[PDB]
Amino acid sequence: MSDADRIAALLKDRAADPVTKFSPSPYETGQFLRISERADVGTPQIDYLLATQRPDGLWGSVGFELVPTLGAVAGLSSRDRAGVTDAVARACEKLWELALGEGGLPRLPDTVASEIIVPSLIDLLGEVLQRHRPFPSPPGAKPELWRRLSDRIARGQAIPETAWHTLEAFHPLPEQFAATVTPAADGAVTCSPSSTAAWVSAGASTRAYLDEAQSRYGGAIPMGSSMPYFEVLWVLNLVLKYFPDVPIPREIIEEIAAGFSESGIGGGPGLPPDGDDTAYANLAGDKLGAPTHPEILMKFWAEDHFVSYPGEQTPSETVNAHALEYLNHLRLRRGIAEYGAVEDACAEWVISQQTEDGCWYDKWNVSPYYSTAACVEALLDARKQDEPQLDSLRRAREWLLRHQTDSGGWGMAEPSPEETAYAVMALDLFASRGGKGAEECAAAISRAKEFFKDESRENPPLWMGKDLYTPFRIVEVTVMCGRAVVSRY
Repeated sequence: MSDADRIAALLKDRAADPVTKFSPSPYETGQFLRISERADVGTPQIDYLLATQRPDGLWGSVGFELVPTLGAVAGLSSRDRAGVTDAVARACEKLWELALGEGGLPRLPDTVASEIIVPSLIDLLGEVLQRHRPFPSPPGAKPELWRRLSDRIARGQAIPETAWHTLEAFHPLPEQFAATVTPAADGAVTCSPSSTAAWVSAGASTRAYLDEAQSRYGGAIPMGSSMPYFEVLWVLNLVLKYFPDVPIPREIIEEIAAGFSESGIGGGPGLPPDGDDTAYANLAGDKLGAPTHPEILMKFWAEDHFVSYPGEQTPSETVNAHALEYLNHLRLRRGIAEYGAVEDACAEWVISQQTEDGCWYDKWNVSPYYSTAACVEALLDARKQDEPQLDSLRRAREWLLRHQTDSGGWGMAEPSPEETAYAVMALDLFASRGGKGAEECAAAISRAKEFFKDESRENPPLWMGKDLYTPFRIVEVTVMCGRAVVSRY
């Protein structure tokens, strides 16, 4: 009974249930509890919020605590039961402990709409827990932007469909604005159960969607939904590198082909086209004999770099990695450097985003292991072999070798199978090129054998929505690719 057979089994089941599998979040559970009215269900969410709370009374991963901790307490302050106020009391006591310290509150992580989620919850939760005192004011927190959209909504003036993702920031939603909103063909308002909730509180497809979302895990609410293209393209683009001779469902091919359009493809329907998924639809298309067009990708190109979204506040480093990979593959296969200009420029740009320590980060996943391994696949096959590129790649690898742990794995903090599979993946590409360092890259991988075959550990949430989450299908495949690399050394 093979992993190969398993991926093939995963691929058949993916084509059966196109329902996206993102891990629950205390923020999304925290907002859903507050908003889905008449208490269709309340206690199931409460139980889940108390078990996942951290000993220090907070919620979330170390350095991404505010948005989830505010989300949960808002939920447990709305409308108590056993240990709820104890939770609410100890959570709030540990929040003023930080807002009253050195530098005050740590800057907002660049998690989706932190800029809005955080001001909104503190106004609402200010009046809730102004007590438990002897104000917060996060550095990246833009109340101005929050209050602006607030009164744009009340005037019945349309809002960017990007904020439709986080309507739960506008708690009492006026009806004349709710009538502007249409949910997707699956019942979701812009990929978020708690935003859909806000819409509803102010219907068949949408109830079925919320039925499933309050049932999958016993009450805990999936952090986001409706993103079958994202989780399809990332799975398929790892099956195509580490599992050739596993047969891909046609029905999955046609599914991508359905969502791909003039302006490209988004993470899912209800999202606009983005450079990441367009620059991965293309690549998988190529690898499978589909007629693919770089002309569409150039539409996500700006001056010096490809953009996740044409309106780019802060740019994304994996988008440029994912796009260059496609451009390298096309030049190597087609035999012409048609985008010679963009390749080099995108290569320059990728290099200038590396930190002094040797790794990259990304807008979309918060572990440098995702971003570094992606930037490294792109750079090894980058056409020029400029000293900037090989010195870049030389520092990247060095970083990779020096951060391995006694367990054999790697991690932005505690080691994990997702981040270990990223390092071992990035090492394999080095070992299989040769030269100085290449044999230390392989030894490093042989050492990962123990980490993987060892315990069934858990997957920390490293991906960035409005809070962090595991995209389970994508992480399911990543770890097995790491193992396939591992079980070649």
